[PDB]
This record gives sequence, structure tokens and C-alpha cells, in this order.
Amino acid sequence: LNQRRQRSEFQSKIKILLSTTIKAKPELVPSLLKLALNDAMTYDKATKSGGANGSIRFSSELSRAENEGLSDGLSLIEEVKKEIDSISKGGPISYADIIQLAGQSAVKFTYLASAIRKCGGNEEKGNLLYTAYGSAGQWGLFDRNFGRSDATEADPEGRVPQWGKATVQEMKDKFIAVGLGPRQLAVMSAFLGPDQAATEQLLATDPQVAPWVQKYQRSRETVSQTDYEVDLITAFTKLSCLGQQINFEAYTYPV
Ligand SMILES: [Ca+2]
Repeated sequence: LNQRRQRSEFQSKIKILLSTTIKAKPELVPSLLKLALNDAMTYDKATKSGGANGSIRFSSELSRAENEGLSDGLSLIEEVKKEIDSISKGGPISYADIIQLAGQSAVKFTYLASAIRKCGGNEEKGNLLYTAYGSAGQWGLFDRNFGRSDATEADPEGRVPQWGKATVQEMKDKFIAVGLGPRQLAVMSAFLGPDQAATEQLLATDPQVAPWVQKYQRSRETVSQTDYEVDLITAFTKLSCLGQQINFEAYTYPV
């Protein structure tokens, strides 16, 4: 209870810091997305190893081809972690959490950009449109999965595609291997590359994924894009806590 509150007050502070930082550096949004994906996609059921554990901060993992071009995003993460650590009442925040939290703020940024765009670039109105729904209420479960532990080393090599050079079947296999499938692959378009339209053109060439891409394209044309937003959150939520046992009392302190 009191811990539920402490945690959420601590999340508010994190979120305002993330959105203002992302606001100063929007060209890193694709990096933050991919950083959250590539930290998570090492999860391997059989050996219960890998997953969303912050391993990706290790130079040994960061120099892997699949992780090319992610230095700048990881600097933003370090900078933001140092700032969050200085105001936390319940200890430093883990890398695994900040990486997934940077992901959430980047997602929100791409939703806000939609609203603004749908309003003839007018930024003041697009903010009101975005605020209207969210789907801020759909972040509920995601917001509860706060308290991930840090890995102390790189995740094993060889479990993450170089998305940019990958065929769609290498791509489906990655989602399948982690318990997902063609629908999650489609809705997580933005995570795969800096150019979602291009990513989605590639994805529509495989008939298993096609109907999902067309569905989400349709949803993104409606003003509210509710099904795109809700489904992304759902699958991202599953992805961000894989291999992780959440400490529901993390970031707690005397009342
Ligand atoms: Ca990892």
C-alpha cells in the first residue's frame, strides 16, 4: 500500500524526466525502442537465461552486430539513471528497469507524434488529443512490473537477429522462440527499425503476418488508434518482464 504509493510517486518523477529528455533528443527514440527489444530478446526458455536484465550495457554485448548504432541511446540511459539515482528515496534504479522505462516513454512519444500529426502538425491540439485517452490506462500492468534485477554480465551471444538485414522468417522465428508470434511481430513494427513504414512494407510480404500489419495500419488511420496502442502495450508488457522475477517491493523505503 504505502509501497504502492511510494513506487508510483517515484515513477511519476522518472516519467517526467524521461519525456523531457526524449523531447530534447527525439532522434534516439528508435534507439531506445531497440535497446529494450535487444535486451529482452535473448530470453531462452530452456535454459531460463537472458531476457530483460540490463545485460545490454556491457561492451561485450553492445559491440554485437545486432546492437550496432546503439551507443548514443545507451548514453542517454546512463545520464538518466545517474539523475534518477540522485532523487530516489529507495535506492538506485536498476539498469533493467530504466531500459524498459526508456522504452515506455519512447513508445508514448511515438503515440503523441501520431496525435500531433493527425492535427495538421499543430502541437498544442495533438497534446490534448493524446491526453484524452492514453492509452495511459493500458500501461497499468506494465507499470506494476517495476522491480527488475540486473544481470552482471552479457547475455549469451547468438540469440538476436540483426533486424535490419533479417528476412521476415528469421524475424517470425525470433518472436516464436520467445513465446510470441506473427501478431506481436506486426504490432511491434516500430521497435525493429527507424522507419516503421518501410519495416511494415517488408513485414506485409509474408502472408502469416500480413493480416496483422493491415489491421494495425487501419487502426493507425482512425483518430484514436486504440487497437494498435493497446496491443503494442500488451506485447511489450510481456516482453519487458521475461526471465525476470519482479521484486514488488523494490524502491521502497521507511514511511
Ligand atoms: Ca538481456
